[PDB]
Amino acid sequence: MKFLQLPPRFMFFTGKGGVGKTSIACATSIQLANAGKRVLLVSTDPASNVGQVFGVDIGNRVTPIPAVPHLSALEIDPEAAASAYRERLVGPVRGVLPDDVVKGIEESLSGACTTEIAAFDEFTALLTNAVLTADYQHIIFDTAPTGHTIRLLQLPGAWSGFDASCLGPLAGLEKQRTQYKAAVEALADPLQTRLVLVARAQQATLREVARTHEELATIGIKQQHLVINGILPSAEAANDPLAAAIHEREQTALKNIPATLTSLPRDLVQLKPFNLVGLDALRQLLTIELDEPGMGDLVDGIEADGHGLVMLMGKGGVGKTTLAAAIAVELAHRGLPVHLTTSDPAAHLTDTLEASLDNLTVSRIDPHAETERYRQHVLETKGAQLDAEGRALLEEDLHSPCTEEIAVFQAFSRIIREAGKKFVVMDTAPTGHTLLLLDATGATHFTTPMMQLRDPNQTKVLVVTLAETTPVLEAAKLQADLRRAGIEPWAWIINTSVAAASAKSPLLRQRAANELREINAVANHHADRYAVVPLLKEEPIGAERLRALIHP
Ligand SMILES: Nc1ncnc2c1ncn2[C@@H]1O[C@H](COP(=O)(O)OP(=O)(O)O)[C@@H](O)[C@H]1O
Ligand SMILES: Nc1ncnc2c1ncn2[C@@H]1O[C@H](COP(=O)(O)OP(=O)(O)O)[C@@H](O)[C@H]1O
Ligand SMILES: [Mg+2]
Ligand SMILES: [Mg+2]
Repeated sequence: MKFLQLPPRFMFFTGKGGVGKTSIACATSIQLANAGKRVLLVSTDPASNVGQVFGVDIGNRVTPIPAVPHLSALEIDPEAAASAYRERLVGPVRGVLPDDVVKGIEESLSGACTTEIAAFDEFTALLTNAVLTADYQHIIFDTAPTGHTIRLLQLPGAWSGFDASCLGPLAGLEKQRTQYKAAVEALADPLQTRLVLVARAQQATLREVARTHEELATIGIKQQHLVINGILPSAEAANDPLAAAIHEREQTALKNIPATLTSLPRDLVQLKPFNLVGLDALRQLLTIELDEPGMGDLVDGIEADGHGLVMLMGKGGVGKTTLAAAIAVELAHRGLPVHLTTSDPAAHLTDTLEASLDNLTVSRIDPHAETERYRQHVLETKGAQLDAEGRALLEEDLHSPCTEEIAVFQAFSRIIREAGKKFVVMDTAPTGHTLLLLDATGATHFTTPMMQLRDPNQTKVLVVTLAETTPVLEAAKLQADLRRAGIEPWAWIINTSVAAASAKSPLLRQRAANELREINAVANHHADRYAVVPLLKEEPIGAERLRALIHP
């Protein structure tokens, strides 16, 4: 490949969760160990099962792998670090401060932002270490800090004083400032770091990774690489129309890549049929009738309990918008009123159908404009009082995903209120962290009361998830966060199930088996009511074809 040539000491990875960062990291580590240089693979997901593939148990203590000479493994548990932060920042105040303060501290130091800050703290601890970076020539991490975290950490300003901002986790950063300054300088220096982007060959994932690359370039990183992982071999589509459609879409995505990413060196990794579970599988990486309930049952249930909101939620690039459009169109077909408030300005799903259908309506909310408006509105509140440094720190904080989600939710609140006895399908619900924080802080923009959302009879938060390991685990994490917030997701929607589709080729068959395992797990111990949506061969961008989703 083009990204394993005379590589520097450190080597990070980053991309959408579940695109194969761990597999590529392990393969690169194995190859470098075979070359002759000592490496130190550092996994990040606690449930990665990295130790399983290598054949040895891996923990917080560095442990050599006997199978591969000159290979050392290590693990960082961001959840453990976050729990430690909460315990050592809350215990001293517990039992002496009012319950409201304790609740606020607990909420602020919890959620995705806290885990990201803890992960960067552990990364900095590994970097600029006494002998960790002096004994092992190469270190190959498995997930890199987001641009927001890097921007926050290098910014100066007192951190010993942590309304919806996410500057709480920075208060738990015990180490000296010079430590993180040196860590960030080492990370940004092209001589030491070679950040690698891994992104599936799809439009949404490519645009997301392009945005992350733009952020990282803004930070200061100069040289990067791209590794498009997930290309389906052309010959695999010899006699399967679904395989032909998949290959056509993948090739179209490759042909039209975002302009910003064109200059970067690019690589391709074929989807090897052999399942990546053993050492042999990772060595060569770089070189059925499913009968499960469809969306008909979900639509019937919603139809039975009408005058309710159907607010999807899930990590980006899992087809939330298309599913919301399909549900809204199906409900409109029955004659019941719907208000499909999608938030995808890039493409139109229900265009030209508003006038054709008597009762259907739409409201296109642009997340970028809403985020910018919220940022501007909050800059002049709590900005004048703060000194220049404080204002800069707050402005940097307000670029987090939490701010964008809060802005989107606030923009959606007015749509909710203007709709009474009428269905309202959403596009992107706020996570549990945002709901809890906005409810605790609040006790022109106005947000819907948490009372309505928590009510089982007026808020059916469906959770859309792709059918793979990591997407399922992160969706389960989101469900746990929502349950902490007090709202119970009503059902689950597994999307893009090749097994549900007609697959008659080797690679598609293996993927279908894996997704069947995931669906079984989801039905067993994640959701009491789940629906599987197949991978439609034709892209669902029309109005009459959307019914294909609801009536496979
Ligand atoms: N090039 C590839 N060929 C075949 N399978 C792959 C490839 N890349 C990733 N996978 C599959 O993806 C699954 C999960 O990938 P993972 O390493 O967890 O990505 P991430 O670390 O981003 O979640 C693995 O079980 C593996 O089989
Ligand atoms: N059930 C499905 N079958 C096939 N493709 C799908 C399905 N759902 C979504 N997609 C594809 O996924 C792409 C991106 O999904 P999108 O809905 O934009 O994600 P988000 O909800 O984060 O906006 C779309 O271009 C769409 O064609
Ligand atoms: Mg992973
Ligand atoms: Mg969307």
